[PDB]
Parts: sequence; structure tokens; C-alpha cells
Amino acid sequence: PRAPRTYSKTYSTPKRPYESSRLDAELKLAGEFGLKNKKEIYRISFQLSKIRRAARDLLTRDEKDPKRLFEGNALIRRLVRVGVLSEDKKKLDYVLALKVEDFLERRLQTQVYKLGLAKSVHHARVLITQRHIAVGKQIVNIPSFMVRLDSEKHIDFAPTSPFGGARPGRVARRNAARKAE
Amino acid sequence: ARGPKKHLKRLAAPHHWLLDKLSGCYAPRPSAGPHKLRESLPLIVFLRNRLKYALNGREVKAILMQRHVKVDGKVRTDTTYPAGFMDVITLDATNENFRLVYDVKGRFAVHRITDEEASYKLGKVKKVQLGKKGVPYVVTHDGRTIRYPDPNIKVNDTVKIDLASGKITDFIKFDAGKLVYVTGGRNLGRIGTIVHKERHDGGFDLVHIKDSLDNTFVTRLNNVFVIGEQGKPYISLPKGKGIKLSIAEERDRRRAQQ
Amino acid sequence: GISRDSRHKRSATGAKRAQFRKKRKFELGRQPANTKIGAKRIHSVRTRGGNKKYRALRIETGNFSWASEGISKKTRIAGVVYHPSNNELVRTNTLTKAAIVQIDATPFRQWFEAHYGQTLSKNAERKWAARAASAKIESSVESQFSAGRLYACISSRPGQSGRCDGYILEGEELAFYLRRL
Amino acid sequence: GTYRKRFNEKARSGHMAKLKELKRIRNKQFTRSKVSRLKKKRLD
RNA sequence: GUCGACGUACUUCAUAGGAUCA
RNA sequence: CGGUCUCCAAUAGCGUAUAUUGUUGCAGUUAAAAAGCUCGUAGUUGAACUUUGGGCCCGGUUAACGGGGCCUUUCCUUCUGGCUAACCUUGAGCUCUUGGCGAACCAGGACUUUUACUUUGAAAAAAUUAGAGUGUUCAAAGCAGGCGUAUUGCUCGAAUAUAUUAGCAUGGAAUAAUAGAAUAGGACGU
RNA sequence: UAUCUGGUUGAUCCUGCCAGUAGUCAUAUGCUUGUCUCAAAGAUUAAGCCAUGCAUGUCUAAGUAUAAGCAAUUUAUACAGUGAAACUGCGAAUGGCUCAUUAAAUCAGUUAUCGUUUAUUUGAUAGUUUACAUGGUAUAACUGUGGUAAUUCUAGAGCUAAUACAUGCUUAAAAUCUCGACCCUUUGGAAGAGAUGUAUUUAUUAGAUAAAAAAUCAAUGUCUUCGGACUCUUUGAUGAUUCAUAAUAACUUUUCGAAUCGCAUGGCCUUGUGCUGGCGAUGGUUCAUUCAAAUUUCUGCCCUAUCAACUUUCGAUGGUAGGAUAGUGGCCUACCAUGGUUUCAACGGGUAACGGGGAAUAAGGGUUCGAUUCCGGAGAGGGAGCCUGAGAAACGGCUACCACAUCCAAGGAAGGCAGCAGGCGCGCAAAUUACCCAAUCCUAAUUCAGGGAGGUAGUGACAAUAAAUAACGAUACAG
Ligand SMILES: [Mg+2]
Ligand SMILES: [Mg+2]
Ligand SMILES: [Mg+2]
Ligand SMILES: [Mg+2]
Ligand SMILES: [Mg+2]
Ligand SMILES: [Mg+2]
Ligand SMILES: [Mg+2]
Ligand SMILES: [Mg+2]
Ligand SMILES: [Mg+2]
Ligand SMILES: [Mg+2]
Ligand SMILES: [Mg+2]
Ligand SMILES: [Mg+2]
Ligand SMILES: [Mg+2]
Ligand SMILES: [Mg+2]
Ligand SMILES: [Mg+2]
Ligand SMILES: [Mg+2]
Ligand SMILES: [Mg+2]
Ligand SMILES: [Mg+2]
Ligand SMILES: [Mg+2]
Ligand SMILES: [Mg+2]
Ligand SMILES: [Mg+2]
Ligand SMILES: [Mg+2]
Ligand SMILES: [Mg+2]
Ligand SMILES: [Mg+2]
Ligand SMILES: [Mg+2]
Ligand SMILES: [Mg+2]
Ligand SMILES: [Mg+2]
Repeated sequence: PRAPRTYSKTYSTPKRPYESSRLDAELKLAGEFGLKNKKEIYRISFQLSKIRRAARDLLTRDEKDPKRLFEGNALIRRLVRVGVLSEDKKKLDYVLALKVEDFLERRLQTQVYKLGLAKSVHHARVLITQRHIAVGKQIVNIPSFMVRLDSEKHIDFAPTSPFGGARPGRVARRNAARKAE
Repeated sequence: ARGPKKHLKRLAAPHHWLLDKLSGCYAPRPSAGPHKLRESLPLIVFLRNRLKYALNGREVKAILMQRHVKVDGKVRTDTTYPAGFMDVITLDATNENFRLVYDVKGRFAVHRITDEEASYKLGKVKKVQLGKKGVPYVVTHDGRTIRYPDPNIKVNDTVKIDLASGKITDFIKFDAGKLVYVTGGRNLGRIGTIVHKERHDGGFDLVHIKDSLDNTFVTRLNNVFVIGEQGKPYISLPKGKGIKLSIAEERDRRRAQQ
Repeated sequence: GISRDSRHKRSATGAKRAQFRKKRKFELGRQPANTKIGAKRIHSVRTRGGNKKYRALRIETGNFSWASEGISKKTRIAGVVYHPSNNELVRTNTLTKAAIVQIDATPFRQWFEAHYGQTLSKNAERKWAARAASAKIESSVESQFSAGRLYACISSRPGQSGRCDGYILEGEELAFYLRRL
Repeated sequence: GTYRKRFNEKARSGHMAKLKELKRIRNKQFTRSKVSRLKKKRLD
């Protein structure tokens, strides 16, 4: 038979889901960023936990260790590239200082809201899922799309979208035809 | 099993072939030939996954049946012929010649050579013995039996073989200071110079090799292949000249060139 | 029916082993070929690989070698006189390796008479004179020569090669076997 | 596993035979229903 | 046979103490 | 009598039932568990001691730290072979050169207490695990790909680590065993 | 357990206690089930039973076509294109499936074959034995005559081929060794007749050496300056061999050493269908190599001591010789000894025991799971035994027995889904009796044919990724 294809879980249930403070924190996060469910928050928390555990394990290694140098430099480069970590904080200690909000801000939903293309996080989500947002020349319909620093300046309305210079949607030309008739 | 096997699973194939794990369920089993199964590169992998001339096995067969491929100066038509180390592959239509030499990573490289360098190869003398009628002969690492050898040729020496006649033109003794190429183990693909051969009776002899950067490593004698005197190899060497570079140095160079 | 497996035997500790697998062809055996003196009967046996084994079911002549004189002649086999493994092979006249047999002495007598010009043209006399120094032989061999039957020992395996070759006993070996007889 | 109950012992009689032989060799050192048993006891 | 012993599985009884107040 | 409602949890997922010993490191007076007592085989365990210290040289890291050499009563022995340093000397200008002597080093044969322990190197298939690179539209993944382009084309990868015990090679010589000269049947020899 | 909730009284605090609240994974089950990527399909310890269909065939210029086959034709009066059937060769021993047995057995790492077989590939390798080319010691397909209810049943008669079967020649010189007519008695010589490659069997010999010099006995060879003199004198590998190799004497129901095929028509001439000659295919001995096989050294397995002695009559431990095997070996036989294992746990028993790579959990030590994508082992309903072949103790090969079970005219004949689909095992339930060789690779005489191997799609939310079910305003009503 053919060789297996790998798969993995991108989220995990927290140790105590029922903590009242935790429930309030999830409520605030979902409301601020317009997240659909607690699964997305768990996903970002799982990613952050993985990153911080890797950073801690590297820190346990003695300085100048080739493994520490190579892996820590790669990790810091990735975090700086995605935008979570600022340029001036290029150390493993500041990697442990990251928070879920830093990742959530980089989502294409929040970026579309912030850049002024949308009036709310929910309006940004609707614009994304309806194929109105293009990062460069590529239409992206995934709200969880993580925007890189270089990609940040190229978010715009898609060429095919009615807002981006294409013809009006079905409703607009429908109403125009009915008015004309 | 009740007899020899005829199939080879992709996951069971040699790693250095670099085959996709999802492309299919089977991999080309090298037919019997000069080189061992795990030390060989079947022509299908070379023509398809390395040169990219053929897009599928059928196109490889179409190429071979046109008799466009020569291995060591002789035309081969078998898709899974086990081409191996130091084998000269000639494509006259493309006017191209290749020598199968490991790169530092341990994988057969696409190394192009000149026509003059494609006229000969090198062979490690695996055995020296008298045949029938008292005619001495040498058996090399690719299974070539060459009769009437120079008496000075002994085991572990390297003989330069002319492909047109299959006769020994020159030979190199195994001694300290000789340039060697590692053909097995985790040091596969490295080039260095012998420093000392540690001899153990009834066991495996070990050789200490010093590379150009002064690093030293120990390897079993079976994996060593003499290729010339220091700085003067008898064959053109691949890019990097068999020097291992740490991951950090590779990163630095890659960023520099990019 | 016959098998050469070691599994069916008890372990060195005395444990009774269980059956690991069914009997295999590559560990087979075949019925013994009790070769006997008589008109030649030999039949081939097809063995592992393409190789062939010849079964001497009967044979009445053999190539026996006189080692001291460095010769060998084809002679008739009179009969088995002594066998070290078992006596029933002696009783039944079964030819097997190491069996002590009696062979017709005529060809050896003829050769010795021709070679040395002795008993047990100018060129012939010259050659006899040259070889005169070696004429003397052991007394025990010459007594047998007078008898007409020489003691010999079979060095071939008749049930494998199909041959009943051997050599005439001499010296200490002859003395030992005469004592045993 | 050697002498475990089989679904259809009759269909593999030969197999059973081997087991018996094995037992006779293995346990040679020693040899050298509820209702039925209770019924025998009460009858006695 | 509402039989004895054992093995196994369960049920149950033993929780309030110090300080203030009325 | 007639007559033909609100909130909470998860969310394309949610519910129900069954199931799910102490080496590090347990306890033994009074609430589990010290055998009535002694002897004793296997097993486990078992006092101390034998080269310590001192004087110099060399080259490394960041005045400390580690690594090598000598000397100090301390060098394995022997034979053979290969090369040959230095040392004596002639001659020509510290360098060549004549002729002796040939240490060190290397190769081999004899000669040889045995292990435990630990360091280093090979070996321990691929897949899997960790992990580097890569905008599969994101991701799970995959080992892809990337850059120019009127024309013919160029080019980076497919890294790296882990893997117990046993076997092999190697540096240590602390700790714990093992053998030796006592009727000398001992060591050495030009 | 932690956190949180509640109860412990006439009430409120502070302790303590009690009850409920944690977890993924596994099994079974219920309700719901829109989109994209992706992926799996065991289980009554029942390795229990199977209707039906398929799953292994294969031809190039290069083995054999007067098919009374097709189409082309005078490129072909031996054939010549294509080609059913059949002979010949190869494959069918790979792949796919299941985990029954198996507790130093398998398996993991590590060794050995100086202990053996090896189709095939790759490299070498054969002047030594009517030929302008031998037979039926011969048949298939086919023609024709038939039996049977029935099967991949086949009987008689007539034909005819080969890379089938069986035979059998052709090719240089030299050297050496034997047997020696004859001349001659020498220090003797010698016409001639034979023998020699390989393979098998046996016996014998060589396969040297830590380094230097002499005297004679016997045989006896080159030489000069007739006196004595006589040099460079041949030997590979291993840690190690009776090794590689060579030599002598024979032996063999005894082998091999091309009676084969395709394409092309070059060079010499004394002009003959004379001599010579190219590129390939297929066979063939031996050696080496490759794919493998067999055996093998060391260490490592869960519960059990209320299993303490076991093995040895019928091989258990070892020796000698033989037999057998491809080969070592008590593997077996004959004769011998009395040995071998064990409290450092033998032997016996249990295993819902195939082993490993791996999976889960855990802070670390540990504990558990592993039929299940790769590797290795074993099996094809249960025992047993074999033909063929390089390779099988084969089962989509054969024979018997045990249990089941199909057809039958009752005389006989045919069986093995733990292969892909699909059924039964209950009266209660779960993927399609689907398409294809396009990719991966495998088989063949072979680019072309075949491949339920494999891929493609279909089908219960297996396990996983992403993610719609509305967004922006105005008006209205109410606290
Ligand atoms: Mg559109
Ligand atoms: Mg060896
Ligand atoms: Mg004691
Ligand atoms: Mg002590
Ligand atoms: Mg180890
Ligand atoms: Mg339902
Ligand atoms: Mg809906
Ligand atoms: Mg759509
Ligand atoms: Mg025709
Ligand atoms: Mg056939
Ligand atoms: Mg058992
Ligand atoms: Mg073992
Ligand atoms: Mg073949
Ligand atoms: Mg060949
Ligand atoms: Mg006939
Ligand atoms: Mg024997
Ligand atoms: Mg016996
Ligand atoms: Mg298990
Ligand atoms: Mg089982
Ligand atoms: Mg398993
Ligand atoms: Mg089988
Ligand atoms: Mg069945
Ligand atoms: Mg069978
Ligand atoms: Mg079947
Ligand atoms: Mg099968
Ligand atoms: Mg099925
Ligand atoms: Mg052919």
C-alpha cells in the first residue's frame, strides 16, 4: 500500500476550561477579534505554547551551543518575519514574553479592519470570506491568514471584486435592469 | 519467501535516491549487475528524477530502446540497470557525459565531465588471484575481471581502466598521504588524505582520514577509495570537493549567494 | 520421509521443542544406496541446483592406486573383508567408503614385471637396470601378490560419486588391518 | 495457546493428535460437567 | 436442603471541633 | 366550560453507558505488616595500605580553566628491516658538500594477568519523533521550488539531531575485583 | 487528586470532614450532518463455511507455419508480409492476504562460511574431439474414425518441423613424457609409434624461505684455456589452510568444446554460384560479481517455585567410521564411553504470545498498547508425502487420510476466498458482485500483451485541515 500521509491536531483542550477568568478572557478575545468559536483561541494558544516551550528548551541549553544558536536564530527570524516579534527584541527571552493577542492581531481579519477597508472585524470577515480581499495579486478568503510584514502593504480590494474596479455584483445589475425596464 | 524477490517498496528503497513517498507504492528494483542494490542508481532514477529528460517510466523505456544511453561505453536497454559509483554515462544525442560520484550530502550527483575524462574510469581492486591455467587476474569493485595484471597491484589499490579496451592503464597503491574518497557510512561523499591505517587481524581495518580543513575522521577500510595523490586526483571532483560544512556555515554561504 | 533438521531433536538442556514450521525441501534426505558387488548398475540422482549425483547400486570394478609405486590400475573387486563401522556390511558385501576389500592383483603384477623386469631388447634391459635399485617392496604386499588377491581400502563414496576407487593397503595401515582381521 | 479450546475440534482432528503426542512427551515426567460430577458423588 | 467453610462482588454504622451572638 | 417562556456550555458537531508497588520513593510500638529462638547453603555486602610531592618547557582558550612534554632512583625487552635527524668532520658560500657514526620515528616477528567502570568514533534501514528552508490562496501537508523571458534559458534544495543493552575500535587509570617469588619448581646474564 | 458548588446548627466566622465536579484513549450506542483538502476500512481468541464472476500469462528483424487463415503478388517455384492452433523457452517460488502455531523458537543489533547451492545480470573464458551439415531410434497442432450423462476427460489410425529429442566431424606450431625397430658396446645413439584441452573420482607431488661457510658417497648435466670450473637460477594470497594454481598415474552407463537465427553484401583474385568477411540475437564450460538461499557466533523475551530436579529403554552429551545432504552437524546408522541442563530458576504449565521499527501517557523514573501502510517469520480447512524446476515440501500444483460439501442417467466426476468484489454464521442488519492499466512498478520471446499488484470513482461524521449560515444603515416601539 501507499505510504502514509502525516496529519496532526492544530489545537488542544485547555487543562481547566471552566475557570471563570478564562471564560471572561475568551469572551473578550472573541468579541475584540470577531472569532467564530473557542476553537480558534485554543488553536492560537496551542501554537504559542509550542513556540514558548521550544524557546524555553533552547534557553536551557548553554549559550554558544551550536544547536541553541541555529534553532534560536531560525525561530526569532520566523517570529520577526510574521510580525509577532519586533526587530529590536531579537532574543529568546522576549520570545517567552509573547501573548496570544500578538498572533491574533496579525490575522488577515484584524489587518483588513485596521487598514480601513472594513468598518468592523465582522465586516472584515465577511469581506474576506466573500473574496473581496487580495494580498498582492492573490485573492485570499481565509480570515486566519497570517499577514507578513512585507505582505502588510499589499492588502487591497481584489481586481475581480466589485469594490476593486470590477463590474457590479449580481444585486446591483439586477436592480439596475429592473429600474431600466 | 520461496525464492528471490522481484518488487521493492518505496519506503524500503535506498534513501539517497530521493524518491517521493506519495508518488506510488513501488520503486524501481535495480536488476542484477555490477553494483550492489543499495549502492546503485538505476537508470530510470537518473534519467527521470535527476536529469528530468523523461517524465515517466515509459518515456525512459522509449529513450533506452533508441540506444541513446551508454554505460561505461556499452549501450544498455534495461530501465533498472544498476549504474553505480565511478560509472560513465554517455548520451551522444545531447553530447553529454556524466560520472556518478557522490556529493557531500551522500547522494549521487549530476556531475558532467569531458570526453577525454569519459574515456576512462577508476576501480578499487577487490581481489587478486590466479585463474585457470595459472593466469593472474584482478577483480575490481564493479565486477570487472582483468587478466594479466601488473604484479605490483595488490588489494585496496586503485586501477585506472580504459573503457575502450577495458585494460589497466595505470594504478595507485594504498599508502599514507594518498587522496581518498569515502564510499560508505555517515562520512559518505567526503574527500581527504590517509594519515594512518590501523590494522586489526581477524577484524575490520580502520583508516584515519584528514580533510583539507584539517578535520580528522575514522572510517572502515571497506568504504575507502583511493583516487590519487594529495591535490592531484585522477578524476574531476564535484562541486565542494568533498568538504563537509556545518549547518551554520551552509546557512551563511546560502544567504551570501542569495 | 528423511529429514536432516535439528529442530526435531531435544535441546541441549533436554527441553522438548515444538514444531516451528513444516518440513522444508532444502533440508531433505534420501534413501541409502547399499552398493553391492555385481554387474554394474548406476542411476543418476538430480540434486539441489542442476547438479547430478550418481548412485552405484552395483559395481564390480574400480580404480585402485598403488601409492608407493605411484600408479593406479582398474581391477576387479573380489569382496569386502572388513568394515570399521558395522559388520553386517561385511556380511552382505556392501561397498562403502573405508571398507576393506580384496582386488585382483593381475594388472599390478603385470605392470611391476614390465617396469622392473622382476617377479613377485637393449632398451628394456637398460631401463630395468636403471630402476633396479627400487625393485624391492614390502614382504606383506608380495605375499598377497603370490596369493592373487591384494588388500585395498576404498577411498571413494560409491553412493555419491558412483565410483569404487581406492588404494592398496601398505605399511602400518596394512599391519593394523591384518591384526584386526 | 497450545491446548486452548477450538471452535470446531472435529474439523482439525489431526492437529489435535499432535497436541496429545506433545503432552505425552512433555508431561512424561509426571505420569511416570459439574452436574455429572456431583451426580457421581451423590450416587456413591 | 431458606446446609457449613472458603473465594468473589457489594451494602451499612460509627464527624464534627473552637470563638462569638440569642 | 365551549370549541378543531427565559438563560447557560460546545458548535457541523454534541450526548449517553462500560472501562480507564516506592530503584529515585512507601510502611511495620500505640489500628495493615518483624518469623518463638538460634545455627546455616545459595544470594547481597564486606577495614586500611603499594607513585605521593616537587623543579622546568611547549602550545590553547576566556589572571582562572583545561591539554601535552621532560627532570626528579621512575624510560617495556629483544631481533630484523626502512628512512634518517642530530653529532663529528673535509671542501664551497646559518646554507650546500666529502667521509664516518647512525638517535628518534615507522613496519614486521618474538615477548605478553585478566576484567568491571567511564570518555570518544563507527553501527543501530526507510517511514515515524524533534527540526532547517519553502505564501500548498491559509493550514493539515508535500518536497517542492525560485529568477529572468522579444529570443534562446539560468538556478538553490531534498539539511541536522535522537536512539537503550550486546558486539567492534579508542583515551583514561580514580573506585572495585583478579594473578604473581615461600619446600623457590623465582628474576636477570656478553 | 486540584479548582468550584453544596451539607455538616438557634444563627455568623475559623478549621476539619463528607458528596458532586478532571482527563485523553478504547468499546457500544443515540441525535445532527451544508462547502474545500485528506485519509482508513480487522476482531464471536469463528485460521468458522462459501453460490457467482475475476485475480498469470507471455513473440521480437532475430527458435518451429504448405492454417485447405487474411492481404498483398509476380520480391521473390524452397520460405520470405501479418498470423489463429500447437511444439519450444521463460514466468507461474514475485505480488496480495491472515496472525493459527511458536517463550532462546521467531525477531533486533552483531558475527561466520577456510562449511555450502546460486536461474538471471555484469567481466573474463574453450586451435587439442556426411561436415557445402546426420537420424526417427517422432510427435504436437492438423485430417479422419469414436466412447462417456458429465469435466481444462480423451482412445485408434494417417501426416509433418526445431535453439525439442538423439547423434556426430572439421583448425597452428612447438614442447615434454612414455614404448621403442635398428646400429653399437659407446659418456651410447636412435627411425618411428603413441599420449596431452576441459568435466568427474581416487592416489601422490610442488605451493620455498632468521640469517653464513665446507668435505665426501651415488646418479649426472653444461663448459673451457683438458685443467678443473660451473654465476644472474622459480614460486602468489590469508591473521591462519590440505588455499588459488600447477604436475604425475589412471578412472567415467560421464559432461562441455555452436549441425542455431536476424540484417547487410564489403575485400581478393588464377572468373569459379571460388577464397575471405561486418553488426547483432540465442545457447555453452569454468572462475569472479550481482540478486538470493541455507546454516551460524555473542547478548537480549510476559505470568508461574503451592512447577525442583530434568534429559538418557524409542539420541539425551561426546568420540571413531560410515550413510545421507548443496554442504558442517546425532541429521541417521554401527560400536563405544556416561555424559549434558539447573535456585545466576533448568524442566513443566499459562498466554485474549507472530517479533521489531513504532503509539499513548508521564516532570523524571516507569506503565501499557503494537492483527493493522516498512522489515523478517509462519499458513493457505487439519495431518502426511511428493513431481517439476536455479529456487516450492507450492496448495488460484498433485496424491492419500480426517471433516465438510457440489453434479450424477448412481456407473462415476469435481473441491478449497487467511486474494478483489459479494454472501452465511440470528430472528436484529453497515463499502461496489463499479471503471482502468493513464501513473508506480512487476512478468514475458518482450517499447507494443498481461497485472482485482496498483490506481480512479462510489459508500455510515474512523482519524485530521480550513470554513459559510449574513454585513452596512434608517424608521418604529419599550424602560
Ligand atoms: Mg467572482
Ligand atoms: Mg575475515
Ligand atoms: Mg553465604
Ligand atoms: Mg575496601
Ligand atoms: Mg554500545
Ligand atoms: Mg444515526
Ligand atoms: Mg442550512
Ligand atoms: Mg463551490
Ligand atoms: Mg507465408
Ligand atoms: Mg512449455
Ligand atoms: Mg511454554
Ligand atoms: Mg539465541
Ligand atoms: Mg530471464
Ligand atoms: Mg555470461
Ligand atoms: Mg499417431
Ligand atoms: Mg562424520
Ligand atoms: Mg545410534
Ligand atoms: Mg503482544
Ligand atoms: Mg495466538
Ligand atoms: Mg505487529
Ligand atoms: Mg508456505
Ligand atoms: Mg476458512
Ligand atoms: Mg501444501
Ligand atoms: Mg484461493
Ligand atoms: Mg500463492
Ligand atoms: Mg474478500
Ligand atoms: Mg528469440
